[PDB]
Amino acid sequence: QPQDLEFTKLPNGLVIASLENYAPLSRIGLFVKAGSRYEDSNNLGTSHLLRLASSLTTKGASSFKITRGIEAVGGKLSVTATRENMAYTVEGIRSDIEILMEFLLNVTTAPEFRRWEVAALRSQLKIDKAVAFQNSQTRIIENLHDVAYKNALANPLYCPDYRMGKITSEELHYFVQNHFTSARMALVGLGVSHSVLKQVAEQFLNMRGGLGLAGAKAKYRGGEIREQNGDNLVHAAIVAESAAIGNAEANAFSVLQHLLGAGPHIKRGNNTTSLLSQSVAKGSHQPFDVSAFNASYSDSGLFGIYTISQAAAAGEVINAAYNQVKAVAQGNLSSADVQAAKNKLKAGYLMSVETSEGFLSEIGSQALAAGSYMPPSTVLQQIDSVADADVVKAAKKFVSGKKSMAASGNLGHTPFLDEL
Amino acid sequence: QPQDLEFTKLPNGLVIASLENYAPLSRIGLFVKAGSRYEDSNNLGTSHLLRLASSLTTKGASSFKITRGIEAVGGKLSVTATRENMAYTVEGIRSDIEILMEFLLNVTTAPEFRRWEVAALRSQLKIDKAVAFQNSQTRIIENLHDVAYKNALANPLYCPDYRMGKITSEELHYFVQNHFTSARMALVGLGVSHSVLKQVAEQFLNMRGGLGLAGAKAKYRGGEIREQNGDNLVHAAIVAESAAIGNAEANAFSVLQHLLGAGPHIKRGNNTTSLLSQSVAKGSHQPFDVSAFNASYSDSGLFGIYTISQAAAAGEVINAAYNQVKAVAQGNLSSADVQAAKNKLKAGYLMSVETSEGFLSEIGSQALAAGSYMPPSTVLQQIDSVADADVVKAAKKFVSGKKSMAASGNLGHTPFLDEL
Amino acid sequence: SSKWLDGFRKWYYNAAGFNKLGLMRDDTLHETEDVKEAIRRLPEDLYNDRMFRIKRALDLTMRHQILPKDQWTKYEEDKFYLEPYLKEVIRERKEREEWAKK
Amino acid sequence: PLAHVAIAVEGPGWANPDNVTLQVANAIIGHYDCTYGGGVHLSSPLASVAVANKLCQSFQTFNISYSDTGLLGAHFVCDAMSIDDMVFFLQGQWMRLCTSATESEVTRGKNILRNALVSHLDGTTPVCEDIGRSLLTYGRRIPLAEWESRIQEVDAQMLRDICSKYFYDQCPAVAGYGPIEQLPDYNRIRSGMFWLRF
Amino acid sequence: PLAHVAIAVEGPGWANPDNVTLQVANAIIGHYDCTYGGGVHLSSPLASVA
Amino acid sequence: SHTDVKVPDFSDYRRAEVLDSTKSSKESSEARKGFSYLVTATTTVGVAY
Amino acid sequence: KNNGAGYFLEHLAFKGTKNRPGNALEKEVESIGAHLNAYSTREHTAYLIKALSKDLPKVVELLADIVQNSSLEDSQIEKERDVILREMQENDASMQNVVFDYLHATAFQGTPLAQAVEGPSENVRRLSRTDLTDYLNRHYKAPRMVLAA
Amino acid sequence: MYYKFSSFTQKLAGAWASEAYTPQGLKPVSTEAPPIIFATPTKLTSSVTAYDYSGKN
Amino acid sequence: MLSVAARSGPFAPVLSATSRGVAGALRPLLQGAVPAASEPPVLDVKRPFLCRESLSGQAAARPLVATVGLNVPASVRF
Repeated sequence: QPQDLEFTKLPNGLVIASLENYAPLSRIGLFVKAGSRYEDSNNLGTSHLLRLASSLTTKGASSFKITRGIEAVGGKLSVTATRENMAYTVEGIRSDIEILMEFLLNVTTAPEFRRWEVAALRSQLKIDKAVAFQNSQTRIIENLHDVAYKNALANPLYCPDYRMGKITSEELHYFVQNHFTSARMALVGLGVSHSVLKQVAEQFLNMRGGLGLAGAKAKYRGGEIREQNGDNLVHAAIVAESAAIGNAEANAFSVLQHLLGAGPHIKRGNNTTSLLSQSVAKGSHQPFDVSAFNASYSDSGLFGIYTISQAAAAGEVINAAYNQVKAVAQGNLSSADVQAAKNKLKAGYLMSVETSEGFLSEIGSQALAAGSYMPPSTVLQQIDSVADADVVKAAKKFVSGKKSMAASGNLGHTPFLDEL
Repeated sequence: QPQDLEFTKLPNGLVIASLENYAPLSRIGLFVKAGSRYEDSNNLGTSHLLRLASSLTTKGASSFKITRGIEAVGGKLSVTATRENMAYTVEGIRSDIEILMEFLLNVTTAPEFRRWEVAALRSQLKIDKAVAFQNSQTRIIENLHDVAYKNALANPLYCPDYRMGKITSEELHYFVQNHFTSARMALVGLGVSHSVLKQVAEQFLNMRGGLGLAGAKAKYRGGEIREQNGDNLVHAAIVAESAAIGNAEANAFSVLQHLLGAGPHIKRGNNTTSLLSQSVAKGSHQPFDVSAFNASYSDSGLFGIYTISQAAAAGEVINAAYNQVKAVAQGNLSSADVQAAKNKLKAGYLMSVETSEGFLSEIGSQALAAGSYMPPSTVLQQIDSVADADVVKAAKKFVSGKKSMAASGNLGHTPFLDEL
Repeated sequence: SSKWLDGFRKWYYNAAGFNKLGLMRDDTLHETEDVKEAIRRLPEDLYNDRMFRIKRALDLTMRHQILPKDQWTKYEEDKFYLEPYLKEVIRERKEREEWAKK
Repeated sequence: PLAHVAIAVEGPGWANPDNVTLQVANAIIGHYDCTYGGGVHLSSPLASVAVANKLCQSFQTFNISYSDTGLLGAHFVCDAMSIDDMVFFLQGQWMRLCTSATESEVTRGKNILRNALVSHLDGTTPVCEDIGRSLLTYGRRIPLAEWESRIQEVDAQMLRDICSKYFYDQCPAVAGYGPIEQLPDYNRIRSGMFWLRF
Repeated sequence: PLAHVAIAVEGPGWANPDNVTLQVANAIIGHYDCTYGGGVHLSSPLASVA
Repeated sequence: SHTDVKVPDFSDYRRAEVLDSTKSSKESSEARKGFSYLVTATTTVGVAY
Repeated sequence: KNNGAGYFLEHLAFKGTKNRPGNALEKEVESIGAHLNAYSTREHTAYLIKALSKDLPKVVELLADIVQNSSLEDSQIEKERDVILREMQENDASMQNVVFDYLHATAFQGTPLAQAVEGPSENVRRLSRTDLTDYLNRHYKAPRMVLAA
Repeated sequence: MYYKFSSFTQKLAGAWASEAYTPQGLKPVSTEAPPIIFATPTKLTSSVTAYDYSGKN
Repeated sequence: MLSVAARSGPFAPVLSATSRGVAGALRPLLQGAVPAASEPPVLDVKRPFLCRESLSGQAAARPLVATVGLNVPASVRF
């Protein structure tokens, strides 16, 4: 009864994928390869300001009209961004969602970017960065990606403190005209038909070239950053280079992630089938949390160990986790552990694609990455093809690589990269 | 004409140096080995507050009495802190100086360290850090020190921003009672008789006879820091491990920095006899400033190049300077250049002790290190006893060592440490 | 409209008398919320030129003087710098008012 | 972000002895910036007032001499909201030196001037500068013992007579740069240069 | 650093259908956070004045 | 530059004894303020009457 | 009309003489490790050298041609005109110097003591070698010079 | 490195090497000299205070 | 040749810091003044972690994804 998702590749490169849910509510997204990946040092923090400035005036709809008309029908407008790509989403009732797309396409296609409004929401940039940096995992991953790469992936999600007050509307216009092109977009619809989506793509979307600007290939750097800030807990991420999205080894790295532990399956549990948690639990007697970090991108990936530990116990926690990974890389693991890891991974995927937000995010990600949507059963089938030898190869890939380290807290007894 | 300098080693380890020259005003300084070397991760910035605690209440004098009594005789109290030692210097007209001495005595022996006064002083240390980091050389040198060393010299001269509002009186009392001991201090008087200094030292320098807490043992790590601030100029310091003070290799490294160019000699000059400036001026047709950095401590040393260049032409300047050091590391140099480097070094040393402040600072550091006078002629002949192969092997020890890099500015064209 | 209305506009521009204080037309507009928002939306160059012209006019009207006749603002060279900003502010205020009607 | 204001009057020049007295007057008012570590206990009244009320970022007095002319006055940098208050305070200090200078204040200024004159000539560069400038201006090298003899002549009565001669009821020259609309007009600055109570 | 204040009155519970009516009343006033996107143009007059 | 700022000539409004720039001031300043304070003193005497 | 002549000679004084053409002169003082400095006020100009006492003769010889044998070349005039424009742009940022110049101008209106030492920008753009020669022939005579040591 | 003439007292004070011996900055090109316009046409004469007369000579 | 600050020629005042508790007769050149800078925004008190049960799940495992909205709060998920 959820019949089939239909897929369409227009000759200008634009992707349209839609599914006829016959749902009470419709969700329509536009996925653009316009992340923080596509900034050089001249225009840092432009994507953050564009993400915040989606709700400004457009050549065809004013910001009062956009805000009041979205709130008048009860719909939602959201922008979700990562380093690689941005996504615009409207949510509404089926009878209204048509005119909702009108608002969305204005936000994508004809932004006026008036100077006074940009000058108004630079303060919103400062507030949003403060709120997002209230969590320490944010600044750990930001410094980790800054140190781990030389160019095009060391650029932050959040605008640096010097570029605030220095971003003009001309830079946003340049970013739109160079990255919001036709062959970098996927228009995804849930609760709609193909005809209306093809009509609105023919109306608003079919004017730009399509190739745009490529980027700078994300050369690996390595090194470490240590930020002494005086908290109760010390955060430390140690990563190394790993395979990208679409490589045959990304599945093995995800299996190794769920084998080493990537989240508590039981609330207030003890993480029995997590190897890193087992090693640090038999080691220490203080509060801690250790997990495996995976982050695969279009042409690169990072795999490593994340540790939150006490200030005077960080060295033994980090060394226990690292020696656990070193013991995994020598082949000391059981087949039932790999089977439970595959179960954890495919369970996480299937419970990630259940809601409409996660489903539409996965459709847009697949359309932007591969250009060909695959069913979840095919994803589970290629998960099932991972052998344990490829997991041991992934662990040896982590062990025999140049590590990148990011640490924060009281670093009195936190070790260094050569000391590991 | 004065008589020669007079020394006394008291049984509690206090060194006393005095020069009787019948100066119109006299200079009294106490030199303590209590810099920022001796902190750890828990009491960072204690030396910065202790530097500004020189006008607080002691026993025997209040803040009002100290300030009004030093300003009433026209005298001056200052304190200069390096990363290894501090120096408390009072000066004033001769007929008053004894009362000035007891003021310095109180500031160096029995501080009260009340809580309300240090709570008032922490805002002043924030303001002082802002004034100090207004220029870019200070910021990049403190970053370079934080990257080059992992302990005991990564502690900056100025208090970290998280520690402000958190330094209590107990940390100051602990620091004074563990580092302001009589076996680590030198009392030096220019323009005062030896009996006056010996009488004051026998009066109130008989409380802390131990050697204090010592043995921090700074270690070298290397790496790089890259502060993107988007300025038009790019600063970059690239250093490496070099010999400490107490060696002929330290003389070789000083001859090496004056051979490569160690600052200007001519107002609006071109630095023609500087090798680095010659190479970069042959390369670049834009303004620049290349010099040689040499920070020698008692346990380790940093030697490298410091470059200021334009934002886009930074790579050419940095690579030309590094290739110039590489070329002079392979024996390609002339002995007339080494003789001019020796003349520059000895002229700078004789101009340093030309004023009374440089002479008192030099004899305070000599009394702290060896406890005995090194006459300037012995320093000149030790400069003269340096061969060319020593400078060649010093540059070879620089080029073969792992570098510490600190960069600041628009680093789009600035290279990384793998590309030197 | 062709022959003398432009001529009567030139004569009225001379007769009103803000040109002999160096002012443009849009400098003479009395502030409202709309005019203050339109002034706030101006770029820095036109804002600084406007404020210098205004305080020059206040200096001249202090001493009961006028500019020399060659420094009078010409009728054709008089630019209407503010009125697109003012028209945009008026248009968005009218949009807000008609939304508040329904 | 900050505003600099310099106020001045005439000073007599190089070859008039009461310059020494005027130097003592500057030593009474002195200099301050935000990194001075005295607190609320500085001897200069203007410095203690500006610390307590949080007015200044820095102030600095000067005496500048050319051939039978010069500029004598003060220069301060502060934020906008402080400017007017400090001008009042600064002018009040001058009027105090015109009317009610005491003896310990003059003694402190004399000791400050002794230390400034001796400790400025430390090293061969400022000594050589003093030699060349003294042969060009005074026609001779004034020895430091002659300076000490002229400083010892200064007491409170002749100091407030000289300060009334050079400051009281005189038209200043005011220069300003920055956010300076709280800096008053010339009439209020000129009216602040005299007391209605004398 | 900053204060949390809650004001409530007695409401009916589950079984009373006018609860649904009360929900619409809350949907007129709604919510506001400092990290929103609409700005002054939100329809809620409390959020707009806040 | 800031050195391009030059004060314009004020010689039309300027008083008579301060006209030439080659003559020192503080020679007739007392006469100028004596005239202005005499104007103020005569005004105060009249309003006191 | 020669309002920046002393400043522009103060720039070109270290750029070469008749017997020491260009940077070789500069090389000479660096070859003895000495420090060479200058300043120019509204009334006085100074060229001073810190050196060692043991090289007292050579430095005096250098000082000699610096005050009487300066080779004023056209290319050096062009590039030092650009350097002077650069540091008037730099000294515009030093805001207390700006208020210093403003105070001198407004206090000494109509007199030669109002003009700055570096002068206006147009005089930097237009000044010629003959004007500098007239300034140095008029004001660099021996009765007005003090050799201080 | 050692002495720069400054400090409002006309004295050779002590200053850092980057400003005592390099007074011109590292900025490459001078940008502009913005001209001064006045309200009225003023006779901003530097020498001899414009003219002194009272009629036609 | 001691006096580690004077070992470095131009890098004497950068390696050292010279406060003045009682400022003397001669003023230092370049007095210096902080500009009136801005202030950081205020935020509520966060959640401390004092037990192993609260710390579970806090270790990051996925790349950082930020989300803003017109009337939904801004969030970051790892």
